[PDB]
Amino acid sequence: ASHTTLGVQDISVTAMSWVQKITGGVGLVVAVAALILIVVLCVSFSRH
Amino acid sequence: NDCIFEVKHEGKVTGYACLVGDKVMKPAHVKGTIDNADLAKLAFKRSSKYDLECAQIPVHMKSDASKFTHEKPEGYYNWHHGAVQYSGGRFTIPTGAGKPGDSGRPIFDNKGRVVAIVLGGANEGARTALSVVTWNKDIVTKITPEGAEEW
Amino acid sequence: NDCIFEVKHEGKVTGYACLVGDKVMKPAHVKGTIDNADLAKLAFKRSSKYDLECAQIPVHMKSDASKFTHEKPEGYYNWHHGAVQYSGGRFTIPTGAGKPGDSGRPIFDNKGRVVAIVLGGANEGARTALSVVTWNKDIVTKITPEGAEEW
Repeated sequence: ASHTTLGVQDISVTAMSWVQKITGGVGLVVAVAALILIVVLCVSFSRH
Repeated sequence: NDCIFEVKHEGKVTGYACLVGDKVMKPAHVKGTIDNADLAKLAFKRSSKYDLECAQIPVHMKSDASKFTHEKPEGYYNWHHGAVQYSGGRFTIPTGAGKPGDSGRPIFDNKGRVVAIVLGGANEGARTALSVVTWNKDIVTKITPEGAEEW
Repeated sequence: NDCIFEVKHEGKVTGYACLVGDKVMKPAHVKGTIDNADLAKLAFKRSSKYDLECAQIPVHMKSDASKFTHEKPEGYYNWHHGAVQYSGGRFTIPTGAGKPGDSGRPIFDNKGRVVAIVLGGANEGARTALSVVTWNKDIVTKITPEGAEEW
């Protein structure tokens, strides 16, 4: 080969987009669920 | 007064369950099961911050439920071991009037309605501050005097 | 009173229709027709949500309809078959005070106003909670105790 090795860091742009879409999709669901729990805990903490 | 619907919940009795409104209420810190099988078989929902476990009262024994109110005017209230003075938003009894094993005891107003449930208390000279479960409109809250011990 | 009409089944009385305000109210669970032909021929609107069949009273020849109120203070009310106690959000009578076939009977306050229509009830042991039709300042609401059966 006239070139060097690929490595794990080098992925196609289309594939990278799909990875970010799926990762973001799950990460967003977690972020929302996390916010809901934080709000409930803050309210539950405030009340006594 | 004569609405003695406290239910013991252990071979060595450690506090009582009470029927208030539509719910069976007992302290969460007391060990043992309710002597009455109709209640013992019930699932209870436990909350560690309110030291309280509750379940729905079975229809066939719901007529024995006590009446309750959220109203807590300054003045005197009664309970199994004497009178309770409500002052400064706190319930207070004569020292020694209560003891360990009295958790779960209801406090009644002058109309026979339950206002609070006793969890424990703190010794302040001749008077004891009570740690109680009380209600506001559609919410349960807890009052804990500093240094209060569980009963 | 005397605003109560029998609902005739093929071979028995299965309940009553009451004249309240400008409407004649009948429980939907009651089968049969009103004994008075003038009401029997009257069209009714049925609602399974409230278990009611209501129709406009021919007031031009029906001026004996009962007065009614939305006010429901705690206290005692008169429901023909005895006294009924109102506490919290529920009406309560002795278990032997009512039975199947008594539905459609109104509950009156101490001023002679109709407060609620009895649909049925649940046997809670010493007392039975009633399943009733009530109204607030705007609309009709339905209160049903757990395990309540149609009467």
